[PDB]
Amino acid sequence: EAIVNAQPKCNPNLHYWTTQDEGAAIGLAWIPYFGPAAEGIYIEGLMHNQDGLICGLRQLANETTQALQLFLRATTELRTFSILNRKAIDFLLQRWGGTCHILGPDCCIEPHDLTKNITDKIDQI
Amino acid sequence: EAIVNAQPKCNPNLHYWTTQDEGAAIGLAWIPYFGPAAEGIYIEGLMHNQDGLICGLRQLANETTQALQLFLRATTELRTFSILNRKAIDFLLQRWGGTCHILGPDCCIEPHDLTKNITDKIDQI
Amino acid sequence: EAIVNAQPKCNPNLHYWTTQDEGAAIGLAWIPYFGPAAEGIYIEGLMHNQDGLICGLRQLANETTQALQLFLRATTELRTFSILNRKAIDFLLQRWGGTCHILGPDCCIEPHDLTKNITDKIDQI
Ligand SMILES: *[C@@H]1O[C@H](CO)[C@@H](O[C@@H]2O[C@H](CO)[C@@H](O[C@@H]3O[C@H](CO[C@H]4O[C@H](CO)[C@@H](O)[C@H](O[C@H]5O[C@H](CO)[C@@H](O)[C@H](O)[C@@H]5O)[C@@H]4O)[C@@H](O)[C@H](O[C@H]4O[C@H](CO)[C@@H](O)[C@H](O)[C@@H]4O)[C@@H]3O)[C@H](O)[C@H]2NC(C)=O)[C@H](O)[C@H]1NC(C)=O
Ligand SMILES: *[C@@H]1O[C@H](CO)[C@@H](O[C@@H]2O[C@H](CO)[C@@H](O[C@@H]3O[C@H](CO[C@H]4O[C@H](CO)[C@@H](O)[C@H](O[C@H]5O[C@H](CO)[C@@H](O)[C@H](O)[C@@H]5O)[C@@H]4O)[C@@H](O)[C@H](O[C@H]4O[C@H](CO)[C@@H](O)[C@H](O)[C@@H]4O)[C@@H]3O)[C@H](O)[C@H]2NC(C)=O)[C@H](O)[C@H]1NC(C)=O
Ligand SMILES: *[C@@H]1O[C@H](CO)[C@@H](O[C@@H]2O[C@H](CO)[C@@H](O[C@@H]3O[C@H](CO[C@H]4O[C@H](CO)[C@@H](O)[C@H](O[C@H]5O[C@H](CO)[C@@H](O)[C@H](O)[C@@H]5O)[C@@H]4O)[C@@H](O)[C@H](O[C@H]4O[C@H](CO)[C@@H](O)[C@H](O)[C@@H]4O)[C@@H]3O)[C@H](O)[C@H]2NC(C)=O)[C@H](O)[C@H]1NC(C)=O
Repeated sequence: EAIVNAQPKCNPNLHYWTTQDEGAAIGLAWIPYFGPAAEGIYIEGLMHNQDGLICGLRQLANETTQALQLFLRATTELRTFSILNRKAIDFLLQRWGGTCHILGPDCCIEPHDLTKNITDKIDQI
Repeated sequence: EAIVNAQPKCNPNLHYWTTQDEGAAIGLAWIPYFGPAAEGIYIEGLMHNQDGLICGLRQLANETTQALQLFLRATTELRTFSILNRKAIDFLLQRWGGTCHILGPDCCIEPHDLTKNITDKIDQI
Repeated sequence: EAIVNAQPKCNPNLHYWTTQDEGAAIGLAWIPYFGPAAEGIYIEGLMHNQDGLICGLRQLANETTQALQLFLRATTELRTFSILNRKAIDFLLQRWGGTCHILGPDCCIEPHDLTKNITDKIDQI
């Protein structure tokens, strides 16, 4: 399903902040006693609207809210951290949750090299 | 392992309540400020004892308690939400955690279409 | 990457304590009301330095600390329980996250039995 930014305006540049699970710690800065405070753990980046991604991302986050709010209403967890790991499991289940019938449309097995390697095995005669 | 209901009685109908992660929100009812209270998020259903499922389910929940209690004794989490996602990971690991030897009993790959498609490739001569 | 114990000393024996998710409960000891207190849920074992595992394990835990501390700095969870389940998902994603090209180095499918079973199918003539 396509994404159409229907917002009054779009800031086409995303000046973002985030963290990294393993920065390049210099010396003892990785030790919590010596490391940065809560305010100094962030990295920054700047992404422009190539492929209309930024304006599409703003619209996607807007459209996601209804389903996300309905999900949070139905969970008893106070803080939800598992949405992404859940997507990864459903990703694997939708491809490998059942028997993989080679050449079927829902089986992500490419047997081309196997077939030729077996095909050219008869090329002795 | 089969399930034998050994309870003094069995209520053969399951009038159940649950939630749905995405109901058919009408208008602004998905917005938490406008939506239902904690008491009005539930849906209901009624399931009868077809295939003896309800009486078997009551016995299964009874038999599950020992293993479930022993699991909860050994975990340090105050609230456990991960039992089902854990089953899904172990489900995938038991089938795809190692090399899939085609035609072996523990490899869920059906190569039938591949074999015939290669077999009838020799039917030119 | 190899592990070289660079510690001042190594205790080459690991007298360890842990729990088991399902011990052999005798009678009603699995019932929390009747079972052991928090102090009596532990089992013990003793492992010696076969294959240099114990001294290697002490060095590994030492070397793990920097990456583990940097990970904990970047997470907003107060208590992290998901590192191992995360490794299991990444384990499956690195092998089955994309199309499995048979005979490729990143596809863990062994088609040997399939090939011979197809090869000796031509042995009628
Ligand atoms: C995702 O993105 C969409 C689109 O941007 C967001 O939609 C907005 O939804 C809210 C409802 O939650 C709307 O609020 C209502 O606004 C009306 C009128 O607002 C007027 O002023 C706006 C500010 O300038 C303007 O943008 C509006 O323009 C459009 O819409 C009108 C139709 O109303 C249309 O004729 C125009 O041509 C524009 O297309 C509009 O001029 C206001 O009257 C509402 O108030 C009543 O209802 C609420 C209950 O919802 C009640 O509390 C009030 O007391 C009052 O009774 C209400 O405030 C908002 O206007 C929408 N914005 C747009 C641009 O459509 C959506 O919210 C985003 N989702 C998330 C999760 O962020
Ligand atoms: C899963 O399902 C099973 C089966 O329904 C549940 O098993 C029950 O286990 C508990 C133990 O935790 C039992 O409690 C004990 O009951 C005895 C005697 O109970 C009598 O009265 C019952 C109520 O009517 C009746 O059902 C019983 O009937 C059967 O059993 C007797 C053998 O005792 C047999 O002869 C009959 O023919 C029936 O087959 C029985 O008539 C009671 O004396 C016990 O008390 C002592 O011990 C406890 C410690 O456990 C102590 O605290 C007391 O002070 C006292 O010293 C105890 O109360 C219960 O009887 C079992 N029910 C059945 C039907 O077998 C099991 O609990 C379920 N699991 C979960 C997690 O829910
Ligand atoms: C993983 O394993 C490694 C190796 O065991 C651990 O490394 C240790 O790192 C800490 C830093 O966090 C070091 O602390 C510093 O120690 C110096 C000097 O210590 C002296 O005394 C030690 C105790 O007997 C001895 O082991 C040391 O020996 C070696 O190192 C010297 C070089 O210094 C070398 O010449 C020798 O031949 C040995 O190889 C040494 O004799 C001390 O001066 C430091 O103090 C200053 O700096 C700190 C800031 O870090 C500051 O707070 C102080 O006030 C002071 O200004 C500091 O205490 C420790 O010595 C290292 N140990 C070894 C054996 O190398 C590492 O910690 C482990 N990781 C985890 C997570 O556990």
